Amino acid sequence: LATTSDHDFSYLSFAYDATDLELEGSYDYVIVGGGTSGCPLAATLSEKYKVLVLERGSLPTAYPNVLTADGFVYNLQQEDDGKTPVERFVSEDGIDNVRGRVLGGTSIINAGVYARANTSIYSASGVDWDMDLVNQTYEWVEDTIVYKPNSQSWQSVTKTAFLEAGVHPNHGFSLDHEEGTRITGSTFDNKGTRHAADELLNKGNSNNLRVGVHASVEKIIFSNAPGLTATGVIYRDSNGTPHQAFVRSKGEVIVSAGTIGTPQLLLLSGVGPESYLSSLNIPVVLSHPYVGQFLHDNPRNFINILPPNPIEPTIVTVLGISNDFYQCSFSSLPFTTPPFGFFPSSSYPLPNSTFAHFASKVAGPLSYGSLTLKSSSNVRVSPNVKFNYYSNLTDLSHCVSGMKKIGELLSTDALKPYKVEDLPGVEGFNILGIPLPKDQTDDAAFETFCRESVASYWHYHGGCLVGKVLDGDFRVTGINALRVVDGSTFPYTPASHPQGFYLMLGRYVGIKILQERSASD
Ligand SMILES: *[C@@H]1O[C@H](CO)[C@@H](O[C@@H]2O[C@H](CO)[C@@H](O[C@@H]3O[C@H](CO)[C@@H](O)[C@H](O[C@@H]4O[C@H](CO)[C@@H](O)[C@H](O)[C@@H]4O)[C@@H]3O)[C@H](O)[C@H]2NC(C)=O)[C@H](O[C@@H]2O[C@@H](C)[C@@H](O)[C@@H](O)[C@@H]2O)[C@H]1NC(C)=O
Ligand SMILES: *[C@@H]1O[C@H](CO)[C@@H](O[C@@H]2O[C@H](CO)[C@@H](O[C@@H]3O[C@H](CO[C@H]4O[C@H](CO)[C@@H](O)[C@H](O)[C@@H]4O)[C@@H](O)[C@H](O)[C@@H]3O)[C@H](O)[C@H]2NC(C)=O)[C@H](O[C@@H]2O[C@@H](C)[C@@H](O)[C@@H](O)[C@@H]2O)[C@H]1NC(C)=O
Ligand SMILES: Cc1cc2nc3c(=O)[nH]c(=O)nc-3n(C[C@H](O)[C@H](O)[C@H](O)COP(=O)(O)OP(=O)(O)OC[C@H]3O[C@@H](n4cnc5c(N)ncnc54)[C@H](O)[C@@H]3O)c2cc1C
Ligand SMILES: *[C@@H]1O[C@H](CO)[C@@H](O[C@H]2O[C@H](CO)[C@@H](O)[C@H](O)[C@H]2NC(C)=O)[C@H](O)[C@H]1NC(C)=O
Ligand SMILES: *[C@@H]1O[C@H](CO)[C@@H](O)[C@H](O)[C@H]1NC(C)=O
Repeated sequence: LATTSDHDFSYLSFAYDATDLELEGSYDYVIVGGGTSGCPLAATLSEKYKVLVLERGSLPTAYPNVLTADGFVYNLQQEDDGKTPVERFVSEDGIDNVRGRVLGGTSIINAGVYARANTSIYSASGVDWDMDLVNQTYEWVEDTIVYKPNSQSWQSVTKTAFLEAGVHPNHGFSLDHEEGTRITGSTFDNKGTRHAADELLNKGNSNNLRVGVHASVEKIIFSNAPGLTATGVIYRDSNGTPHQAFVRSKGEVIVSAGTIGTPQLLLLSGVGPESYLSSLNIPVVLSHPYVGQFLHDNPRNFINILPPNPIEPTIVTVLGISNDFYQCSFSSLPFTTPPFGFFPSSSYPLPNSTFAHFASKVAGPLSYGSLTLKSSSNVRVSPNVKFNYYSNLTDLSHCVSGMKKIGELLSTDALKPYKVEDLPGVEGFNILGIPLPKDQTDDAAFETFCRESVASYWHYHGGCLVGKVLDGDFRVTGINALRVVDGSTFPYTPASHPQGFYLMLGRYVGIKILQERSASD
């Protein structure tokens, strides 16, 4: 764990605007996307080799409010002008969502909750994990940007409700994803300063690592067939000028553009379903049927209460973990401008007083959709994505159980003081939005609630799965010098909150690559 301090921007010494980067550069490794996995991956590789990270967004300093906990909602409320750190999008299901567009990636705009992955998920992942390395990597990340949170009144109230509602056992303070209630770590420190993946760049070698911002990577360049090999990438700067970055012998291009960005770049580069690419006149480098397939987004269902007596804003630290759903509560100040993605659509009531958001995330999820291009040539145009929420009925069954548990929390002595009326059961609260069914035994009513009030938990993943597009070493099959390392690689969420796993993944693969190079020397 780290100790409270200012956000470390020492890496700014080797950060350049794409306009200032050479038109044609040569490096050992080129990483597309300076995000959650991308930054630690880049820093790790820079320990011995020349690395170039290309990020489409700005430096965090360009948007000060991404640096504090008090700015979380603010960033989501800001209008998307194409340059802001929060890029807005709407799934084909009709659910509002957002993704990061800034150095540090989505770790720069998230809710800060930090958890280590469920220790039982490594065996069925399709990857043979070096667990000693995994834990060493978690420690490396934690010692830099993870903190033990201060106590917060509302989070403590939530903890009492979870324990009263049977979410057992109590783990006290713990970073591990385990069934029960606990206070976990946060990437926000004790003064409210946000720490993120960009700071992991400081762990790299300042003489071997170079970061390019405002760099839009449009295509991966490949050698002639057979024996296809990625040779570099083409990126464009703010002046519309295209640049090229190539990789040297034994070097590699690694895509860490995220669940949305990675499949998009692969498709635009000619790596994807043959008939799909040909239908758009995109030359096929290699037919890869599953690029953009198996996109998963865990549904978020919730209940907003408006306490008669004001509660204070808090950062999420208390988690109530069940095997099929994960829960927590967020307390916030009122607002007239809605934070995009918080509520599923723009037609939702606004809170004019403080409120508490009780959220429930379905595990998995089992349901999935796909990603397709909206533009066959412009990487700056968001891809179309559909998640097919609740297409798998087991996900729905878990939502029902999860919302019934929320019903239990609302019926605890712990939450009684926050009701406006003495009403029994889950009744008596001033609710903002769709209320829970009164009858806690009416499954059909809960299914309707689940379907009509669903929102995104923003933990979407998949699209370039290990075993479908990648091999156990994260290499894109059929192509040399090309890997994918970010949230697009697995079908199920690693924990209630995935950033910990994705941060770890970046350095983990980085070390595996260095170990491979060491053996090849
Ligand atoms: C919602 O998600 C659930 C959970 O994932 C789906 O249910 C699972 O569906 C799987 C099939 O896609 C089942 O796996 C099969 O199970 C049988 C029985 O054990 C097994 O024989 C199959 O194995 C085959 O043979 C080899 C093994 O000897 C194997 O190497 C082959 O590759 C081949 O698979 C295979 O493992 C799961 O058992 C099942 N889980 C549960 C708990 O039911 C569900 O899928 C639907 O419902 C299923 C019951 C089944 O009818 C399936 O066809 C349906 O699609 C998902 N629902 C939806 C709408 O997709
Ligand atoms: C990689 O890191 C993980 C954690 O992310 C290691 O797993 C942890 O290992 C520690 C040390 O063995 C465990 O701590 C002990 O836990 C027991 C039981 O705690 C549980 O039950 C009590 C109730 O009695 C609850 O209060 C707790 O909250 C918890 O639910 C406790 O009695 C001891 O005093 C220690 O605190 C820890 O539980 C465990 N966490 C998880 C999620 O597994 C992992 O270590 C390996 O696996 C564990 C289970 C042991 O077998 C170790 O010997 C292994 O090394 C580590 N892996 C590696 C390779 O180092
Ligand atoms: C609002 C919100 C709140 C969240 N809250 C939490 C939380 O509290 N705890 C938690 O654990 N998780 C949380 N998450 C999820 C977690 O933050 C993400 O799952 C994780 O950051 C994803 O990491 P990634 O590396 O895959 O992608 P990203 O961090 O998004 O990184 C991909 C990077 O690639 C860049 N990029 C994309 N395309 C291109 C291109 N063509 N050229 C150049 N650069 C490109 C992007 O700008 C971005 O910086 C939240 C997510 C959201 C959106
Ligand atoms: C941790 O990960 C495991 C493995 O993915 C999850 O699944 C286990 O628990 C389920 C619920 O009881 C069982 O039905 C599964 O058979 C079992 N899977 C295996 C192979 O062990 C587990 O639910 C996760 N735990 C939490 C708290 O999320
Ligand atoms: C504000 O709160 C009052 C409660 O007195 C409620 O009647 C009203 O609808 C709310 N207004 C908005 C815009 O949320």
